[PDB]
Amino acid sequence: RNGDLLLDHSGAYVAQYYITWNELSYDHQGKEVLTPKAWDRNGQDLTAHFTTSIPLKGNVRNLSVKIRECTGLAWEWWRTVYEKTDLPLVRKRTISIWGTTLYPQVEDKVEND
Repeated sequence: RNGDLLLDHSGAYVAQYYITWNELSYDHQGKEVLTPKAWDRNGQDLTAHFTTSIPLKGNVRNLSVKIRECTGLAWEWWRTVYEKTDLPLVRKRTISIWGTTLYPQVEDKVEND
């Protein structure tokens, strides 16, 4: 079950993503293994306008998407703008964020029709 995770950041604030998942695999004895995987830009400070597409394989399990907005300097405050765990692996999911620092907004769009 191929899938794509599209992210769009148009908000007037610094955002951070934390996207992790497991890949299902079988060893030379053929029993189950879940391999932790993560987006390479996890924890990176991102500012508008930013877009990306993350390809997700059919053996992907335990998809977790965490989106935070940040503030402060040397040390940062954060509050969660979006957070879902064990997201259904669908054909195409688009998560878009926008708005202001004090009023961040988010849309999660699923397409698996």
